[PDB]
Amino acid sequence: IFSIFVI
Amino acid sequence: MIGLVGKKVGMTRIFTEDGVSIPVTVIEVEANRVTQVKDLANDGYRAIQVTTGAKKANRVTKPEAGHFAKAGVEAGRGLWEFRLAEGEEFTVGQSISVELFADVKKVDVTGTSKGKGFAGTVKRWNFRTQDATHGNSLSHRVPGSIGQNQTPGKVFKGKKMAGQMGNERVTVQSLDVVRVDAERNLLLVKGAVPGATGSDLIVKPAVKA
Amino acid sequence: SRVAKAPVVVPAGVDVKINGQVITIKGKNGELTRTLNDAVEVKHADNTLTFGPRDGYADGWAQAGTARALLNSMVIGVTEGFTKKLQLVGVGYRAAVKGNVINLSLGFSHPVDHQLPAGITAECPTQTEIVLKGADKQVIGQVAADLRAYRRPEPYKGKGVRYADEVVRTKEAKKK
Amino acid sequence: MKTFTAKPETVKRDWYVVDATGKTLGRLATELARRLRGKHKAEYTPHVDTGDYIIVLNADKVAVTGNKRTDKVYYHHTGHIGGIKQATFEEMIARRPERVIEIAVKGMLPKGPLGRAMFRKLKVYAGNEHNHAAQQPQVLDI
Amino acid sequence: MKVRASVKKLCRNCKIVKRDGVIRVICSAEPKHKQRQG
RNA sequence: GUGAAGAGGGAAACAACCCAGACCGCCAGCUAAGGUCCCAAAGUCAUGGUUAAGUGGGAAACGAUGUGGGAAGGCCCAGAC
RNA sequence: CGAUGUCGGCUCAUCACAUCCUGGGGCUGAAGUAGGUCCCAAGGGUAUGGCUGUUCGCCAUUUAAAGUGGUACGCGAGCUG
RNA sequence: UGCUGAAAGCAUCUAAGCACGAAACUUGCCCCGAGAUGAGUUCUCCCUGACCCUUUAAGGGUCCUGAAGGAACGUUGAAGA
Ligand SMILES: CC[C@H]1OC(=O)[C@H](C)[C@@H](O[C@H]2C[C@@](C)(OC)[C@@H](O)[C@H](C)O2)[C@H](C)[C@@H](O[C@@H]2O[C@H](C)C[C@H](N(C)C)[C@H]2O)[C@](C)(O)C[C@@H](C)C(=O)[C@H](C)[C@@H](O)[C@]1(C)O
Repeated sequence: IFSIFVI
Repeated sequence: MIGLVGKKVGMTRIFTEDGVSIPVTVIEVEANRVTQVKDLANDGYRAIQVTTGAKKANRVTKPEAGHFAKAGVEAGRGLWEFRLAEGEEFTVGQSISVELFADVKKVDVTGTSKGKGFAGTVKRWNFRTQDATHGNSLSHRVPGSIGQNQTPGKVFKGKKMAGQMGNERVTVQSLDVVRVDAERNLLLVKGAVPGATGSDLIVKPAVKA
Repeated sequence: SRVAKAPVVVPAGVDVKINGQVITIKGKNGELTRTLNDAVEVKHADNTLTFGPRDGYADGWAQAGTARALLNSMVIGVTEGFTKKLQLVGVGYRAAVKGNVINLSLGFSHPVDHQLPAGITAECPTQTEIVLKGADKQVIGQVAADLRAYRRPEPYKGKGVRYADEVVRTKEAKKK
Repeated sequence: MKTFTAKPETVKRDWYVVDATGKTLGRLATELARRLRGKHKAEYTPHVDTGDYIIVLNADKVAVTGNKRTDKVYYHHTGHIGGIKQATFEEMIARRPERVIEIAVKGMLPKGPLGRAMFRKLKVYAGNEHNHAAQQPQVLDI
Repeated sequence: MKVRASVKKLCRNCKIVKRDGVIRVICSAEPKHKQRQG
């Protein structure tokens, strides 16, 4: 693829 | 006109009456002996071919020797051509001294630059150095981007990159001639010519004003 | 046509010497001179010259017409000789003439020294007049043209190298 | 039974001399290319050089038509930075004229390996004589 | 000189000339009337 | 209508356009579209015209003594432009 | 959509020309100094700072000038985040 | 921007012909460069023994010979991964 990104 | 082959002994000042320091490279210029003349008949062009130093007999090969044989031998360091232009010279080891430059004010000078071997960008091309700090991750002297994206989809030719630096030809041009000294074989040109102490040098009167 | 079609007298004393397409003409003064033609047919005999189209060049006539005209000025050239006449205007504007080079002083920071070409020669009634006689009409024009060029007449006080048959503008300035 | 096939080991060839002079470039090339490829024989062999050696004189005096002479383009690329060089027809005739004909037929000879080989049989001399007496080149028009 | 796409005579002294491939206008009285790209 | 579920030739390359519907073999022949100077199979074909622009081989209003053809008209050796 | 890392900066660039400076011109309501505008010109050159994440913009102070655009709004298997 | 100049009795830088004309173009300056397979030129140096076989030809082999030079090794360099 984670979910980390752108978006 | 033509020019000569010398040897960088190199670099010292000479002071003047009214108190000025003239930095000069000291070029030793032993007499150049023409080993061959060339002509539009024996195709091509008008040029002379000199040698200047002295070489160990056991180091001179048969061919090199046989070539020196035509004309006054005493094999020198190497050979060099100068193109001609309505000046003329007969081969019988004509021998050309530093005499040549008594009246010359100019002189160009060409050495073989000191060998840096590598450098990479920054040294080689004065590339800027990335943040030394501020989060930079292993990219301090690296070259950074080297192309665009899909559309060139390649790196263009001649891109400035890391690689061999120096130990190549390079000449300097202009260079006031400070002193000419026959029977000493000296030539003081004002300041700084390429290549290291001891290395071979070619000086010619300057092509530019 | 017309100019092409009109004939052209060769006044007594002139040479003429066609050879294919190369007319040459000597007269009283003048280095003769020699032109080339192309889709023209030049016809001597008589005390005249005559010009007309050559079969198969759609450019004919227009070509002949020029041809006639050129030849003509050669005749008139090498006989009477051709005119000229320039005059300087503006404070400090001298002209000299040493041999075959005009020496002009036109308010520059250096002299000029214009060398006359070949069949043309120059005089200076005053320091502010130049008349140059010559045979070759094409060139005489050119040299005056060159001479005018060193300082084309500006339109506020008319200063600079004039012709004489010129017209020269002149506008009211309008400060500011 | 299979129809014939020229064989490199036994093709004829023979030499010729051609005078470019007034001839119009290209209308010339055509025949050069044709004769260069062998298309006037048992050519009858796409995969074999069956053409004749043929040398061209006075390439500088070659003729063009139209305003071509000052307006024909001739481009090439140095493969570098942005090195799109060009040179007008007259400019070409001025410096190494032989080029004009050379490229003009090179373009009309086929494609690849063989093609390149066919081009070697054409000797294009700027001037008038040619140092090929030994081949005893027989003149031909067109 | 003016460039324009439509050129046309202005004064009674403007003249129109086809030099090179380009159509022009020359006025012997009034410099403002010179024209190209015609 | 075609492609989808259709290969083949043409349109440089290009499912859908043009011509045309491949049961298998043939180193026979005639054609379709499209072509016939060279790459490249076939006209450097015949006759009569036009264009000078590489127009052909990208584009409008509009501009202009480019140039070919046609019908009619005005002024002219009482001298026209 | 069995994954084409998306803003700005940094480093490095590269083309176009609708040219910011330098070069050559026509016209000017061009006296001169200096401008305006159109044409030709892409060879080279084309600012450091304050504020803000900014690009930008405002401001300070320079400069011959501080050009407009394309390049996945160039540049995450180069950095920053 | 011109000169000369008809087509078009004139005018016209242009259709023939001639002259000017810019950091753009081709050169001049510096560097690379004959894999430039279109592989170029010039000077110099070196090798002048015997003999056999077959399908007998840019044919294969035996003894002698081993050059000019090169490379290797060693001591090494303001040359260098
Ligand atoms: C250390 C070791 C781990 O690396 C990191 O964690 C880096 C730093 C992640 O970026 C971190 C940091 C960052 C910024 O990605 C760059 C963040 O956006 C993502 C979500 O996680 C990466 C790359 C993520 O990918 C990215 O995931 C996105 C959904 C799409 C992106 N893609 C379109 C290109 C893709 O590369 C992702 C999913 O972890 C990759 C998958 C295969 C893994 O799970 C593997 C095992 C990773 O854990 C790893 C390599 O072992």
